[PDB]
Amino acid sequence: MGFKVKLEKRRNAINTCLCIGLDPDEKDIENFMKNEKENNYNNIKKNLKEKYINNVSIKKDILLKAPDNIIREEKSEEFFYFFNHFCFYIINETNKYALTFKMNFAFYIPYGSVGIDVLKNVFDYLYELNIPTILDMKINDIGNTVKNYRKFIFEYLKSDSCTVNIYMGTNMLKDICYDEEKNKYYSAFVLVKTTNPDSAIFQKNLSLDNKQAYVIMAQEALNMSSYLNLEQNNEFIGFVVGANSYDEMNYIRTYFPNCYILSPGIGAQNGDLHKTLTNGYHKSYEKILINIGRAITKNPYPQKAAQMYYDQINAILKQNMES
Amino acid sequence: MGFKVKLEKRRNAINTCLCIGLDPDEKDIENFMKNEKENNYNNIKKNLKEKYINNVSIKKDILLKAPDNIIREEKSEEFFYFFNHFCFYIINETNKYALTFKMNFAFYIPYGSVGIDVLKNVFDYLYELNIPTILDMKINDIGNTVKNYRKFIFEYLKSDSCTVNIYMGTNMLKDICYDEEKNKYYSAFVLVKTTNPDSAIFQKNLSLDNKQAYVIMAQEALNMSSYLNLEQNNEFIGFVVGANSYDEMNYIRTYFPNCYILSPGIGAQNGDLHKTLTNGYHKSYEKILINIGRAITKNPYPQKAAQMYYDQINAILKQNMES
Repeated sequence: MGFKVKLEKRRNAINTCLCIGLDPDEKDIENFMKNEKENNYNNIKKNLKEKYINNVSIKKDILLKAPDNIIREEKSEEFFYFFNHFCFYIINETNKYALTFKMNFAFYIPYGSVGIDVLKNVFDYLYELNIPTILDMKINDIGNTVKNYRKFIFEYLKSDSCTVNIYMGTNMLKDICYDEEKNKYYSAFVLVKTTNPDSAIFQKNLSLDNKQAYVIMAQEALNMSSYLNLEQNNEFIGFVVGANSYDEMNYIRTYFPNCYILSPGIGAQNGDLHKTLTNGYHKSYEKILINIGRAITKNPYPQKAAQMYYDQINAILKQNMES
Repeated sequence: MGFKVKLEKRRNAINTCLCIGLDPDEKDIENFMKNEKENNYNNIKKNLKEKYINNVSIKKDILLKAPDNIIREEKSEEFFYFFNHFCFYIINETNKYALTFKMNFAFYIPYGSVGIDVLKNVFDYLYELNIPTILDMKINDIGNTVKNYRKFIFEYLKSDSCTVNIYMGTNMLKDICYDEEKNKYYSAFVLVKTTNPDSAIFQKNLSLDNKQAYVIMAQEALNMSSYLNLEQNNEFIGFVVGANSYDEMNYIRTYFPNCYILSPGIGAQNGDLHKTLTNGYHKSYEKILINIGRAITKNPYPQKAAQMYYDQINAILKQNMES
């Protein structure tokens, strides 16, 4: 029942490795409110039709209220309402093409508690729909402090996985991916520092070898995975590998053959999708999640945007399968 | 008016470099509620006497209500009330001995929005008292994403500084310590990976040199400080250097003579205070902040605990001054 089965199960259903980034900025939210006011709130109306909205934890009866009724009667919940309703809109619109959804914590906290009420309900809504989640939060602190994040992420939000920054040492992973008291196991993706690689000569001259360094770190993280018995519990520790780091991606997929990789970077005005996916390719292609965010969420037609990226990944997977 | 003047000003007033860590766990909060119920709520009563409590942003009139009246009438705000009131209690009790207060974000988020309403008000209360703040949150992400944290930390909380994890690259610092639009400058402490140092031989054998590596990173961060004009704006970028890393601390203070250092690690059952402070010593001793948390906040007499640590730092500063 780990994340590993969650991923394989849904892989067999929708046959993609597309990861949809839900990173709603202040502009997006304002822009949604504006368009919905100007369009007789048709997307919020679409959202209210859906049954799961009745299953979220926080101010359910505010979200359930009519949008006209919100501005007149609840001018104090207007931001909450439109924030929370924009994430629903992206979710309802694009979920059929999503292997997973990844939420960056950063976008949810700069307004105070209120973005955190919405993050909860976003994770509530996605758990009700049984779509695999990643919380991108890049957690990092000492073992006893990091237990707080484990609770927030895996117990409050009930996320399947998160991202982690283990620069300071791998041993924090023991207190994120494992809960001794409750005998529970969780999955994480660790950040790997990847090169330019035109900057490689400067590192040699500095006597640094960034390549030895990230492989050493990589191994320590898989060493932790095995020590924590995560695989036998259907969980894993994988890598966050930048989309344009073609060298590291290839090297990693090669020297750690069955590791899980999450690859951010591709957008509308940059990124070679085939190149990234091919370098990180695995027959079990849930092991190479391709994150697209803004190219979908800021496109005036998110579902079509999502459909296009799904279609592009389809064709690359087909090419790679025929190897 | 930067943090640098803030620090120097208060240094001249209370003459310490003691940093008090306010990291309230679930146990602490429960324990406070229990003791206050059993003691006729004398500390909450003490807290309500104080004038600044009238200046916080979130559910002021819940915090202002009588503690008997909370359990009877507001059983849903009971956790908020006792959480928020325990931080006030530690603050009122120990602030005279504190150069700065450092709050770890981790302790405030695992219950959802509610800990974040309290973090706000904790930062509100400390801004009203004009005590220098650090938010320990170890932020790390790409430049455009990290702008969200800048907003949360420096604009919503109005913190003087934060901690940052720059493993993935120094250039994120441009979007945390500097706001081009508003021409504003902020201070940060970056994490430095320090050795055992019995583990040094293993790194040599791995061809790693962790010492070259953190000094290189260190320089890149001060390079960013100068590029961002933070000094001329009374801000800085300093280092988080573990208390027991006597080697790195000495090396850093030596080779980067006037950098700002924040040193966590010392507690009741470990740490040599004199050794850490002496290794990192600067005549302008706000440049070597010594963080004590649990040894104060979990001690049944926090102010006495705080007074003792203040007194111990006093004596070490005296010894170092007479060099």
